[PDB]
Amino acid sequence: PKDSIDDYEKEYENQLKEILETIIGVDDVSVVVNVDATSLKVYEKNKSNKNTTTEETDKEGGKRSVTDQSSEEEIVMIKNGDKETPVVVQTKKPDIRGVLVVAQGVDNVQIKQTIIEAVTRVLDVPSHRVAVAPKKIKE
Amino acid sequence: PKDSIDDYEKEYENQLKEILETIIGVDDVSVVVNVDATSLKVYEKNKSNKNTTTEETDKEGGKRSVTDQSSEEEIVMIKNGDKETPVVVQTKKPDIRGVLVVAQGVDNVQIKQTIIEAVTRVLDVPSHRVAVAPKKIKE
Amino acid sequence: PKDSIDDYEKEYENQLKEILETIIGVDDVSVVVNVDATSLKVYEKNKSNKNTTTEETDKEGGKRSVTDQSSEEEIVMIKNGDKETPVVVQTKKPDIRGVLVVAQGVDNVQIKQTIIEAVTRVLDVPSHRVAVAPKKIKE
Amino acid sequence: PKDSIDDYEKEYENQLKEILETIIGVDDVSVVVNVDATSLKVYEKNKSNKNTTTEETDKEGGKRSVTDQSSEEEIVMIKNGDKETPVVVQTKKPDIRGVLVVAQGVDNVQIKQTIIEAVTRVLDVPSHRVAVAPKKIKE
Amino acid sequence: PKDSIDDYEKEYENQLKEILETIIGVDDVSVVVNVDATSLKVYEKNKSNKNTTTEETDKEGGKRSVTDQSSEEEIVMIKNGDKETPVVVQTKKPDIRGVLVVAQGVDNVQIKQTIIEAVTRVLDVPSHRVAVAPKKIKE
Amino acid sequence: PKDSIDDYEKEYENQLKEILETIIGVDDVSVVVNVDATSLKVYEKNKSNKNTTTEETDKEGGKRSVTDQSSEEEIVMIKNGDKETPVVVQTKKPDIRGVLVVAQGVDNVQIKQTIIEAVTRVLDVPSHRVAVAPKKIKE
Repeated sequence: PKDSIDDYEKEYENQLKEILETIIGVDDVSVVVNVDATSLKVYEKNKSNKNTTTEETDKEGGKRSVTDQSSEEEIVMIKNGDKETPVVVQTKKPDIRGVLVVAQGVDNVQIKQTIIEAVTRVLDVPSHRVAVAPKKIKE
Repeated sequence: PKDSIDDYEKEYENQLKEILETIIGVDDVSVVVNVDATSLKVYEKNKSNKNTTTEETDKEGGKRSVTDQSSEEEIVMIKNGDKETPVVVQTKKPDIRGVLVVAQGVDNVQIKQTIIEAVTRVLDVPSHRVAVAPKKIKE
Repeated sequence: PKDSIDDYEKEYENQLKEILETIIGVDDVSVVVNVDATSLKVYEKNKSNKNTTTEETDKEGGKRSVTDQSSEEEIVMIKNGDKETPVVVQTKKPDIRGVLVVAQGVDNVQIKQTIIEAVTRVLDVPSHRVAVAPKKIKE
Repeated sequence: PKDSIDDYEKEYENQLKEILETIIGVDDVSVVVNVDATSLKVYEKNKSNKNTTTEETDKEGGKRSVTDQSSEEEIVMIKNGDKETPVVVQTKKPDIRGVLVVAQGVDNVQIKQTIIEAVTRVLDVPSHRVAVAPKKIKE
Repeated sequence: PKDSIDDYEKEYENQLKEILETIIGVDDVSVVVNVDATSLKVYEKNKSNKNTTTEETDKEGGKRSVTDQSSEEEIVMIKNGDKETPVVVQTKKPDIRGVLVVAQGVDNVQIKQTIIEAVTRVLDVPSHRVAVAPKKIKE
Repeated sequence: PKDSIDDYEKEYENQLKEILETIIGVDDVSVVVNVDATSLKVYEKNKSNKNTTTEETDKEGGKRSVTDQSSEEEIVMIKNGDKETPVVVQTKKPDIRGVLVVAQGVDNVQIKQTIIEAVTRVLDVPSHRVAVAPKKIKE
């Protein structure tokens, strides 16, 4: 349930902290993060796929587009005695939403842009979902 | 579950560290990395494939494209007594997302570009998913 | 699982090391490598293949291409009593991703190009997946 | 598994060594090699093959190509009691990827070309998969 | 498995040696050879073959080629009680890849060409798969 | 297996030796030979054969060739109780590949051509698969 979430966030929350003190800096920070899910399963599937498309033009005009796409999927199930169980392929980690506090920041554009490009590119988080705030406590 | 992840990251985190101190340098570093998954299974499959395509032109015009693609896949299953189990072909390692800290860096373009081309080409990580930061602690 | 991986990498990591000290040189090195998989199975299959293609032109024009390709594959299964098991043909080694450190290097183009052509041609690794770095520790 | 590989490589690695000291020379060498597989099985198969092709031209023009190729294959299976087992025809050795070090070498074109044509023609290894390096240790 | 290979090579390696010292000479030699397989089985088969082809020309033109080729093959199986076993017709020896060292050689064209035509015609080995090297040890 | 081969070769190797000393001569020799197989079985078969061909020409032109060839073969099997076994018609000896050494030879064209025509016509060996070398040991 949730519990395997709470671990993840802090595991993030601490890294950026200990790391981001290590830029110019940027002498201290405090952060928060929001995970959108728990860990994602994946299960194997049999599959069928059909793509039938055509296009036509001619002397007068034949302009036509017919694009057919049909896909069936079916899960796979192990069997032991009476038991029947799905297959486990792999497991993924969830996406992210997060922001920050820092003893110095967006007031200095070059410590502003440094961070955004550092945070987004770590977590695969677009800009509009990440944000930052000037100061922290002491100045 | 996650656990087989945490090992991977550190196994990465330490290598680049111990190695990247060994360039010009670039006298020290600290890093973080994000794995997108756990280890990936692969399972064997029976298969069927049909590609029927044609093209036409003529005196006036015959311009037509008909591209048919049909693919079925089915997994294979071992049998022992009542038991039924899938086949294991091979196993893959996950993709990556990562950044860095270093006692010297992007302020010097030639220690900037050196690294990117070194990191990406190791891990199969495009540039936009990797990023770096100037200084570390002491200067 | 992973374990049969870790052996492979080091088995590589040590060879290039002990060997590459033996060029001009190039008096010392340190390396890292990334394997993309574990050992690959292959399993035997019954097969069916149909290639029906035609082409036409004529006085006015007959220009037509009809290319039909249909392929079915089915795995083979041994039988003992109730048991049913696949056939093992052969086994392959995985592909590679790797880089390097050396006491001398890309600053001297002729020790630069020497290596690339030496590394790629050993491992079947295209250039863009392999990279190198100047110095090592002591100069 | 791998083990039957490791033997092969060394069995190669030692031969070229002991032999290549015996040219002009070329007074010493050190080498490495990469096998792409383990030993390859072959299994017998029943077969069916159909090749139906035609071609036409005429006074105006009949230009047409219809090339039909249909092939079915099926494996053969021995039977003993309940047991069912495949047939073993023969066994093949794997392909190769390799390079070299030598106390003298590509700097002298005539000890350069001598080797390539000697190595490739032994192992059935095209040039682009084989490469060499000047010196070894002592000069 | 491999073992029946290793015998073959040496059985070759020694003959050419002891023999090739016996030309002009050419006072000494050392060699290596690569076998591509183990011994090849052959198994009997029932068979069916159909070749239907036609051709046409006429006053204007009848130019047409219709070439039909259909072949089925099926293996034969002995029967004893429950047992079922294939037939053994004959057995073949494998092809070859090899080269050489000699106390004198390709520098003298007439001891060059003598050998090639001697080696290839023994083993059924085309030239491009066989190669030679000047000197041996002592000169 | 192989063993019935090794006997054959020597049985050849000795004859030509003891015999070829007995020409002009040509005072001594040493030889080698390669057999391509072991002894060949033959098994009886029921059979069916159909050859339907026609041809046409006429006033304008009827030029047509229709050549139909259909052949089925089936093996014969003895029966005793449950047992079933094939028929043995006869047995053949394998083809050959061989060369030679002699105390005198191709330098004298008339002891050159004498031999070729003598060797080939014994063994049914075309020229390109047989070859010879001048001298032997002592001159």
